[PDB]
Amino acid sequence: KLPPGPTPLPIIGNMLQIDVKDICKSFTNFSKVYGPVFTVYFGMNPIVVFHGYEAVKEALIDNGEEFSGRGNSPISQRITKGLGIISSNGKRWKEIRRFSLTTLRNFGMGKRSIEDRVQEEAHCLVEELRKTKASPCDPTFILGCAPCNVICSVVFQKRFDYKDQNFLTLMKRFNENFRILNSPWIQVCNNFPLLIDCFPGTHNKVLKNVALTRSYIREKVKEHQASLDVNNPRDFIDCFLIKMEQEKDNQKSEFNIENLVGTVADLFVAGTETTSTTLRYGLLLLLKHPEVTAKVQEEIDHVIGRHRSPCMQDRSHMPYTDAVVHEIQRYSDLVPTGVPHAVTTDTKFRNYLIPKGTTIMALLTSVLHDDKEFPNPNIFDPGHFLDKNGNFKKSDYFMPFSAGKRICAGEGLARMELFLFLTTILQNFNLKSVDDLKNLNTTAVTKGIVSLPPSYQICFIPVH
Ligand code: HEM
Ligand SMILES: Cc1c(C)c2c(c(C)c1O)CC[C@](C)(COc1ccc(C[C@H]3SC(=O)NC3=O)cc1)O2
Ligand SMILES: CCCCCCCCCCCCCCCC(=O)O
Repeated sequence: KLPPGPTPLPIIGNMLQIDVKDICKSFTNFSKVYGPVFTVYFGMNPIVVFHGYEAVKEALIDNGEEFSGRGNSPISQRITKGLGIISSNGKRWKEIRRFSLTTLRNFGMGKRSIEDRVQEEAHCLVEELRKTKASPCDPTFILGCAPCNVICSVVFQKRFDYKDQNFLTLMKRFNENFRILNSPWIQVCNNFPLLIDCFPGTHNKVLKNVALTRSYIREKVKEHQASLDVNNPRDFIDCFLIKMEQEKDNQKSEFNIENLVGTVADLFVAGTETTSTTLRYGLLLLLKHPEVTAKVQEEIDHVIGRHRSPCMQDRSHMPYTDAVVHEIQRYSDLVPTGVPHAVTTDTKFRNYLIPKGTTIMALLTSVLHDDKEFPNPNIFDPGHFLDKNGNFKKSDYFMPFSAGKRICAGEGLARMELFLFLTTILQNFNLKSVDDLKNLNTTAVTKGIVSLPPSYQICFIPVH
């Protein structure tokens, strides 16, 4: 007995009842008719949707174990093969994530903290923006390089030089597989697999890129193997290799060259375009909101000064900027529908039974936009994370990284990259818009699984 829901048409479920261009709007509308929990069918597939804090929490958190399964999909399986962390489940998942989480702690991979890799990058970033000579530009590409390089310096050792050819194709490929796989069409194709045949070129293009990336990562892992100094790991690959060596006698062990290549790939996928997007969105919101960028730069000046690059320890003494980064994430609403889950076994939810394997969808956006927890949930306002005395006010409704057992495996890095990149930038540049601010649109183009900020141009004017 699944939760209530629209009546499905025998073969295509409720597909033609939901706008694939903005399926979140469709879901919100269904909740107005069926309530917090409801079932909809994408083709033959039943998807139970959780909408609102009470429901999302009850599911993701209170029943975390049952809801910690990754929502399967033909396209994910063909590419990842159940390998790595993003698309794995059960034991293999539990083990890889557990290892990943620890080797991604600030000092979980050697003498060089992750924070220091981010700072080196935040630095190279401003020196690039510096090169645009205050002229108007589309930050998209340049902003996307930073997050990509962070991941590079987290898994491969040192960062790449922005001009490095290897770095640029390794990036244009992820950016390519991203622009393709984030199309509403993939959602359709995932439920009606036959449709993939209607896209031979695109199909080949993806697998082609997945080939080149994987084989490249594999080249790197051999490099890391030849130079492996077990006493002091340089990066994610050294740590994983070290771990392999230990489980060596075990042929059950998930830690093998297979999961390694996948997990590194997963890291690029899971941490590049997301961060990049929130970054662009963030700069855009700061551009549109001059009064906010000002207090941030005032806080930066008052705590960090003009003779020292910001660091994570400062965030503790910068409640406003903290509220700003949280509001940026709360407004960006990067993944409105959250990433699909799947219950691990027959699961009881209130007066409903959800059969093992059923696909779950916890509407993060419904949390992030709770009109009671965040009055005027649709306006960008740091006050949403600020108390009467200007102190940061954490919220339970802050779920942009999801929640429960499967919450973003890189929340820390994500938040770190956002705080260091944004501050390091505002400390060195002022944001000027090409046109009149009123003409500046900040409404997201919520097509596909990841929302994107509208396109825009910006001038980075170095400060004096
Ligand atoms: C501002 C940027 C980012 C946001 C908003 C974000 C958020 C998310 C979300 C919503 C999920 C899905 C959670 C779920 O299963 O319900 C996720 C998963 C994941 N994220 Fe991120 N992410 C970002 C950056 C990062 C970064 C920088 C890394 C890299 C270390 C990363 C690594 C992962 C991984 C590995 C998973 C899969 C975890 C699993 O399946 O157990 N993320 N993230
Ligand atoms: C590069 C990139 C991709 C391709 C991306 C997403 C992000 C955030 C990315 O940075 C979000 C999900 C989605 C838009 C669609 O769902 C998928 C998520 C991950 C994957 C992993 C595949 S894509 C790739 O180049 N290598 C992989 O292992 C496939 C599909 O894919
Ligand atoms: C194993 C990988 C399989 C990948 C299959 C991808 C199938 C969906 C391809 C969708 C392509 C959409 C192209 C048009 C995009 C647009 O113009 O908006």
